[PDB]
Amino acid sequence: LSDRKKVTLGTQPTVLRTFRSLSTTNVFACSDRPTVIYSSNHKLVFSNVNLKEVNYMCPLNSDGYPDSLALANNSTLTIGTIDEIQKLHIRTVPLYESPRKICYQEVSQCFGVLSSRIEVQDTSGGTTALRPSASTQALSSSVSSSKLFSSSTAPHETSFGEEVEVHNLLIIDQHTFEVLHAHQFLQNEYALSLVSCKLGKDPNTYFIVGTAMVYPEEAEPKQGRIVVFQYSDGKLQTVAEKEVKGAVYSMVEFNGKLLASINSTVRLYEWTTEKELRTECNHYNNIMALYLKTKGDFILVGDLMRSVLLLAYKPMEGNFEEIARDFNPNWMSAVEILDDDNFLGAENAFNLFVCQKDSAATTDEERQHLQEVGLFHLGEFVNVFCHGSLVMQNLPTQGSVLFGTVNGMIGLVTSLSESWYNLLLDMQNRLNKVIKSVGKIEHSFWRSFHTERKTEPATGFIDGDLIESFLDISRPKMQEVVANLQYDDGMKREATADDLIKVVEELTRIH
Amino acid sequence: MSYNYVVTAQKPTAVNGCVTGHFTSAEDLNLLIAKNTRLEIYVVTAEGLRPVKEVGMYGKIAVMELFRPKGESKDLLFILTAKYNACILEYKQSGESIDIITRAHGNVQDRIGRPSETGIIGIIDPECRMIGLRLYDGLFKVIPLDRDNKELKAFNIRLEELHVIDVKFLYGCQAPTICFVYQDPQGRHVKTYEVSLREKEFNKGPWKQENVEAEASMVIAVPEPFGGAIIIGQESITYHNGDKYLAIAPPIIKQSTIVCHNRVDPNGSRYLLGDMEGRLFMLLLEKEEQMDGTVTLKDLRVELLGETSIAECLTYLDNGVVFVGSRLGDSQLVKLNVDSNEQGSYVVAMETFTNLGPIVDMCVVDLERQGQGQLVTCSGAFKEGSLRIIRNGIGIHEHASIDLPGIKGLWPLRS
Amino acid sequence: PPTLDSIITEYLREQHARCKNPVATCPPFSLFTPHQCPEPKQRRQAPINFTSRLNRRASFPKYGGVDGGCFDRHLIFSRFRPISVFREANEDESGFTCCAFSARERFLMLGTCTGQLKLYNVFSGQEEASYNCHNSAITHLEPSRDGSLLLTSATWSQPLSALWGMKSVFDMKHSFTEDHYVEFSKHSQDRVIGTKGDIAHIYDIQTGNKLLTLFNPDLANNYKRNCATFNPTDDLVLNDGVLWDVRSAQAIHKFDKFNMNISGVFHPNGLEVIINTEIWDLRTFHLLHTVPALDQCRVVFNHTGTVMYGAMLQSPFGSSFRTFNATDYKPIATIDVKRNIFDLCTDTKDCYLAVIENQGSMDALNMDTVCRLYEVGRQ
Amino acid sequence: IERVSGKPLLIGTDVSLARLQKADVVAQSRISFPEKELLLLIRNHLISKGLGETATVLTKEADLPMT
Repeated sequence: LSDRKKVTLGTQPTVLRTFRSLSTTNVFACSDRPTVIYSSNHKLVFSNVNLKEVNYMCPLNSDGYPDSLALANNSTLTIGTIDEIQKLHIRTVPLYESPRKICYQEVSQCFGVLSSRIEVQDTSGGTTALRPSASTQALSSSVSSSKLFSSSTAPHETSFGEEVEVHNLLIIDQHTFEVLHAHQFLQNEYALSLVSCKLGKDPNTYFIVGTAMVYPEEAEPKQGRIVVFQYSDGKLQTVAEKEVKGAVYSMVEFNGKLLASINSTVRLYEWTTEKELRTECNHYNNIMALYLKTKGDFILVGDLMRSVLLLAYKPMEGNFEEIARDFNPNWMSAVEILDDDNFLGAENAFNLFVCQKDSAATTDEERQHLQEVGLFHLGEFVNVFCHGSLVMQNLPTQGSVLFGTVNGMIGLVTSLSESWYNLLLDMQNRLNKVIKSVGKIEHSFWRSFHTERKTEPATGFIDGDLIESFLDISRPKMQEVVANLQYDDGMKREATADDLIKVVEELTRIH
Repeated sequence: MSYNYVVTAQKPTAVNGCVTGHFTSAEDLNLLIAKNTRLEIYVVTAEGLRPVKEVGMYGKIAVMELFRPKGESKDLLFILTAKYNACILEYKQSGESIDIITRAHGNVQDRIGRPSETGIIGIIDPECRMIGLRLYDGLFKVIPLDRDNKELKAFNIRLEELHVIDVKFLYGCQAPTICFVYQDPQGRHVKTYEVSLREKEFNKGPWKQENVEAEASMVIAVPEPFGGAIIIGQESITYHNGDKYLAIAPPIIKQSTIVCHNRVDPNGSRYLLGDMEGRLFMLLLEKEEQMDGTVTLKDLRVELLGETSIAECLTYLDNGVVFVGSRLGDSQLVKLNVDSNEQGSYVVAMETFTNLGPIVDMCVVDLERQGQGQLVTCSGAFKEGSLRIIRNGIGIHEHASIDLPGIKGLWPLRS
Repeated sequence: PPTLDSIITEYLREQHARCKNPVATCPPFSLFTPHQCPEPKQRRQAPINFTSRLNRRASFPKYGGVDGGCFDRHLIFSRFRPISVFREANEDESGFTCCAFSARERFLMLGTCTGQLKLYNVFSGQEEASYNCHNSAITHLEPSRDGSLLLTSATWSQPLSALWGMKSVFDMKHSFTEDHYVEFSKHSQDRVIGTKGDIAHIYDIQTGNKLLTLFNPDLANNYKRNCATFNPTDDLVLNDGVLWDVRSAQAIHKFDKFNMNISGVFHPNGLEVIINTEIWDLRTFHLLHTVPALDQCRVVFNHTGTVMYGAMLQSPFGSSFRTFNATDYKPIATIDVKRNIFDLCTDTKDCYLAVIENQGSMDALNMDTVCRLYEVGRQ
Repeated sequence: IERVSGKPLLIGTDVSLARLQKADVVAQSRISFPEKELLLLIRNHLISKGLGETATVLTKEADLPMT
């Protein structure tokens, strides 16, 4: 027998069995934290189930479930089988057209997807599509009306059908994921932003689609509109509309008000009772205001070329206010507020950085300058940021930010405590002498912040994927990781093997 | 200060470059898929694919290509990262110990220079004598492939021509030579050269090709029997071997840009070609045995083969099995028939591979009011657009509901 | 006599002469259909609109398509907006000559007619520390990147250029009485070069001796405004439009004179040499290009070296700006500044333009020369 | 103009420099065409101008797609 290792399961006696689901001899852990032991991308790593508590299992013979097993608990009995065992089970709902954005209705049970369909132009008829996508094949359709861009002679006649784009708003069912309804917009009208919130004391919960009018052989567009939709009883309805000179790039809800971002202008709205909008204020010191993120009363703006921008809102003053601004020209990709002090941003140079609202505000000049605290080369283009963990709320670190990229790489960004930062960062520089990486590349050299002009070494962040590789290292090499080091269990202790590996498993259960 | 923690939830799935060869052992065909930073090493079996060892490297694998230098039964692998850090690898196996050994490395970057417009291009010589690279827009870095490089030496032989579109090494002609597709200020053409390693300088090239198609996009060198070059353009396909020439502009290749290619047959008898709409083609070549030893080209055929996902890899494996790798969604393994189907396609769908694609928006949402959330990601592109729902754990949800709490066991009885 | 083989051949060739962008190895023709050579329909090129590039970069690499960053620089250097104007409210009318930013971009070192440089906070707009630098005036003024040194050259004072010091103590740490225009070395800043007339001297900073003075009497062009500079690899010098290999003190290649004033500059790619309106090569020495909108303008590049700035030195001086690209030299913008531009410096971090403009009419008796800060990329 | 460009052999045509590199490529192109594209035009001429008793004799020499 080899050495033992403690794994936490719960507070009750557990059961460890194996069986035949359909084939391949699956192994299950009947416990208060019920896991499937057998595989995780061909590796002995636990993965949970969608059951709260499992005590026993029973090999039945169901007439509607072949070779499945029932599970005895302190609760009901569930005749179920197990599919291909992996951590991240992925389910595909194809639409055969490019999805733009995604929102969610909490009251109504429907998604909202902006999409994009490629069509060629017919000579006699208007246009035609190229394949029966899930845009036309819906349960009901509609068309944009009230032609309020009729005075412009800008849509000139084209010669051939050279692949114009037609966008629509897919409203997708909650459980069946069938496309309930689509809504075609105007000709040459893209849709660039989608939020679904409540505005004012009107008890409805709307869809708001920020659209823009595009034309080729042209610079930046100056047309477009913002249209408020609702979905009362299986029927999408156009309630309001507001023609706005300029492309509407990003929208957020802001304290019962709709915040917009319209060609380097941040325009706050206010939903009146008469189903219209009144502009509350504006901001103009922007190159191209492409992003908006809010938390409370602060507003985070991601510019085209410049940077992270922090913009206040004083409700007693009725206008906005520039708190601070970073000056270093980073080309933005995605921004997200972390904890109302620190602001995370993405860059076209495949990099991450955190800016910080300053504290020692000894003058007005040293408090209008954001400070870049932390630099990191996540070698991948970050499109999205969002909140929300993927694990169970059992009621460590603080907060959880996931991100979405152009290569299908989801990762998690979360906030540490200042003691565990120095704990782990001392482990990395010890781990950077043990694992010989393939290619003989220094990890400090790869993660270094690398624009076209700066090569500052990486600081502030903890590259967890290197620390998660400590679990795979053998003990004759893990003992050389555990040098004369520190351990905080205010107090002081030399580092040991069995407790540093406990730290990583506390991190690995985040993901 | 602010201190944060970054891990990887889902490993990157979209693929970038796919190379076949014999990387694991002497007599076993395999596949080397690099995706973003991972290097997957499969093997080609009679049933499909079978993984061997997945290796994560520190950098975006931009250019990879296998090569067997003269003196090794097995072959070697060159990988250049996005931060210009080059390496030469070798698989080595001993029982359960399966290790990758770097044979040479060394950062190769110039202090000054605009990087590129066509990205990074890297070509291995067919005679395995040098390793060429297009890196900094006005230079042609040459890595002299020998055992002398315990770290990689480098030359920078100046391209007098600035805006180079594509570049390949031509096949066996007793001297390692280079083809271009160069955009002149007035027109565009295809010029050649000849690298002298002992003198660090271009010698005289044998082809001229003073004016080719105005949207020529790639060079496909044809091998040792009837060597030459095929210049795929937007609307036409040419061929040149110094003297002879053919040209077709078939009505199939009109509506989409050819972006990928591979050499199906080892004597260059066939060539697959994919596009930006999903179509696979096949550029057939008619081998004309004109004389007692002369092998020359006679005809150029384009045959539609059917719709796949939007390819960026294209690798023919064996037994009519083609791997299609897709950045834009659902990389799949397909099979080419002999006869046709009801639609004339030869492409048989086999097992696919899930790609989260270009994620363009997300939302974390719960649909069972639990403590565990789901993530709906707008994945894919033009026709591969798909919402993808991501959950941890194991989804036992098709379950029968039986009111038996606290029962000790259920045991079968049969006749 | 001809045959129908020759007649149908000539008939197709007279139809082939209508081809915009013709080919050489043409496909086999079709007598029953018209013949049109394949025109370029750009599919890999990024779209002209900005929102169409913005949707495309969400599922494609860095910029959106082939030549995508070029369009991103057209929309972003074709607009400017004045933020602050910095007067000289001491004798009620401004007397500035030369402008530059500091090494930390907080202060901007303007330069008076009297020979003193006056610091100004870019945020406050306040006089902070004047410095009695020169007797005559300030002609040229550039700092170093580490923030320890400062080169200023004067108009007629008996020491003509002075390497000052800007760490915390302000002193002439080395003195020159000779050169009309001094300049650092680019990558490794331990060398300062300077030029009087047609003679250019290489100096050290540590001891200030003459390192190597380079001049060939058989070969000089005798430009009116000679300014010897360095390439960014710190190996080549443009004295009198002649290259100079600084490894062994030899001349390389004289250029052909065309414009009587300007001795040239290096392009930041390390591949070219920009004489006044003639664009040359560094290794083949061939005239690649000729941009006639570069007619006698002093050029300033971005720190990344991605755009070229142009200010006319024509008598008026600079009735507008001139925004160029660094790759294909296509003109982006000529923004009309109604006054007369006298000097121009830009940020390292691409946000402001230091612009010395003259008020009033063209008056040599009364000069009210103010500094007006623009913002990059704002309407 | 002749010396610094693509050598016109004393022909006065399209003297502009952008139009001079057009005429070098058009004149040096290799125009080819199959025999079918002419013989179907020969037959469609001979039937048209009355002289038809070689047209059914031209079917002996080559395939005839259209009656």
